Amino acid sequence: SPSYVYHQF
Amino acid sequence: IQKTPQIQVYSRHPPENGKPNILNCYVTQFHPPHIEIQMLKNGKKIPKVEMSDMSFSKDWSFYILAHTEFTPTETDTYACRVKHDSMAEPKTVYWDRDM
Amino acid sequence: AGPHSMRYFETAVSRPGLGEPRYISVGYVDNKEFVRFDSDAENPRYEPQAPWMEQEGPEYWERITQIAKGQEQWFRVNLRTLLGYYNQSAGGTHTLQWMYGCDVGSDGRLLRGYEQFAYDGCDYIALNEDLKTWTAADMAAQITRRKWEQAGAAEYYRAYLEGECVEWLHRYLKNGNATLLRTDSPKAHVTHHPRSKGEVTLRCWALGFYPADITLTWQLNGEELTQDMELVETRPAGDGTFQKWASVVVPLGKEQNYTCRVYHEGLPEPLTLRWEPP
Repeated sequence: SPSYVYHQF
Repeated sequence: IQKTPQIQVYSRHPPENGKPNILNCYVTQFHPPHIEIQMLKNGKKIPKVEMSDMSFSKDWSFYILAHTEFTPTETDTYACRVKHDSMAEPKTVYWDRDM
Repeated sequence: AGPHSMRYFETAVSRPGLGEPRYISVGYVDNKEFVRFDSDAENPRYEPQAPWMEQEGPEYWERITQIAKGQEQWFRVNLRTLLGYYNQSAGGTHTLQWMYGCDVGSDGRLLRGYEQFAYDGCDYIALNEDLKTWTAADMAAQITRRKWEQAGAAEYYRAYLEGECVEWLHRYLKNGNATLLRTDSPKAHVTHHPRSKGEVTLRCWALGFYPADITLTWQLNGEELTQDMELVETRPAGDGTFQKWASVVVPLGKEQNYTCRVYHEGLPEPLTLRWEPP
């Protein structure tokens, strides 16, 4: 299952 | 930055004149992902070219497989013409049944 | 061929003035594509790219499709952010790529994890193998790096990688192990082509093999020959199998001293073959 980066650049 | 496409033109099955087959144009190692791919028969666009969905590899370069149905013949020439920003000119690779 | 793997390749391309950025996410188990999402679809959702994935229920697809929407957000936002960090004009097309996932060993535990990012095809930021530190390619990436060290992002990713990535991989393996753990040994043959005065080209063909992991080498008098050996990239036949060839230039009349070696996990014994006339 794919997931989120969650954190921003 | 721009990466120049690498093109292989080849058949799915060992070529046999008169016997239906699949012609592949496998294009790799290019960036940006925008690309145009035409498959040619005797210098003319094959109107039914099925293009796989683009992915990219572990080096970030993109790849894609264009394919169409064809029937190898003693006289028909097949090719793949590719247009990309890395290239000033479109690149044509002819099908060589020895490669 | 090695440890089992689950990998995701996600990419977003901005198209200024032509609407939303295009977003594509592709999933691979053991290098086989099994799941795909494209934003330019009529009904953008994750679709099976493997028959053993239609064993999954309705809730699965809707859930991961939701994840896809969230990801689209993230990608658009950070596309714009990077436009910021690199001081670039807003009407250009740019690419943002994310690659991530897990290699697991025979025990079933995390062997290797991946979290990497590229902008315009060039490395941006990558989780080191310790799964604790970041490699940042340039100054623009250092910002994100300080930001992410401050936020403890590495622990979050490490937790996902050691945890559910592996569990999902195990699950998938369990569903598709009949088709994933299958081998197709290559059919090998050698062709002969005139090349120049006294010189011929010998070409070793390996056709119809699965998986794609293969080694082709030449041999002069039983000894490995790779010097000036031309290797093409393993290419898809389009039916699930692969092709590869390897060529050498050889003196005319001396072709009998050369042998081609094919190594593939489908073969019980390696293939050794030569140019067989007539």
